[PDB]
Amino acid sequence: SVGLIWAQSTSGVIGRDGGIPWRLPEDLAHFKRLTMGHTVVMGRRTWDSLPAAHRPLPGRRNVVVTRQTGLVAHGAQVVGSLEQALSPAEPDAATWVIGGAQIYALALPLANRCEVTEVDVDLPPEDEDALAPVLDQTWAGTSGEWLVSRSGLRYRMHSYRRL
Ligand SMILES: NC(=O)c1ccc[n+]([C@@H]2O[C@H](COP(=O)([O-])OP(=O)(O)OC[C@H]3O[C@@H](n4cnc5c(N)ncnc54)[C@H](OP(=O)(O)O)[C@@H]3O)[C@@H](O)[C@H]2O)c1
Ligand SMILES: COc1cccc(-c2nc(N)nc(N)c2OCCCOc2ccccc2CCC(=O)O)c1
Repeated sequence: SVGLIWAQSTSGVIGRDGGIPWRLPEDLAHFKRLTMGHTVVMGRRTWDSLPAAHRPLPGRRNVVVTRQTGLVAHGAQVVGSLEQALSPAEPDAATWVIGGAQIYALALPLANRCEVTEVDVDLPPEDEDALAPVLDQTWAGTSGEWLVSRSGLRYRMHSYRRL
């Protein structure tokens, strides 16, 4: 079963300048805990954004989507489409699409769950930003309480499931 997991600002930004334009350790820990032991599917640009001690993401089957047939991605499985990523030779009980914006758009129609972190950070979008997908009426969700990070940002977790 396919789920998406992402963190966004309220304005809908998920990425900027090849990374994520805020710091939120509670959300990184949330991501690690939900995905550990499972398959994580990502676009090539998100693979390229992973810091060194996280490339590959440890304890998870990393699957990278690219059109570059000869791509070198040590510690990851390279595939040529999202549909390939979602058709493993070796099934996983849980597969998480972990970004980026390009892959979320392709995966959202194939998914039954989205785990969304909302970050109250003032981030008016900039021209090159990666932006969150939008959930339409086929999705319904529940929201956690607004929390404050030890780092100071307000945030909260939403869980959406396909109707
Ligand atoms: N906040 C969050 O939750 C979160 C999560 C993940 C990433 N991010 C951020 O988001 C940004 C990256 O996202 P992005 O949207 O720029 O890139 P992306 O979706 O991670 O990667 C795009 C790449 O995927 C490949 N691709 C796309 N469509 C394809 C298709 N139909 N078939 C085959 N390959 C395909 C292409 O790779 P090739 O060019 O190699 O062909 C393309 O360049 C970064 O800023 C990262 O930090 C944020
Ligand atoms: C600054 O915000 C961050 C930092 C790290 C991960 C995330 C994140 N969060 C949610 N909810 N879904 C996601 N899809 C997501 O990206 C996952 C891909 C990016 O992973 C990063 C990025 C920087 C640093 C570390 C990691 C992975 C850490 C790990 O698990 O071992 C957000």
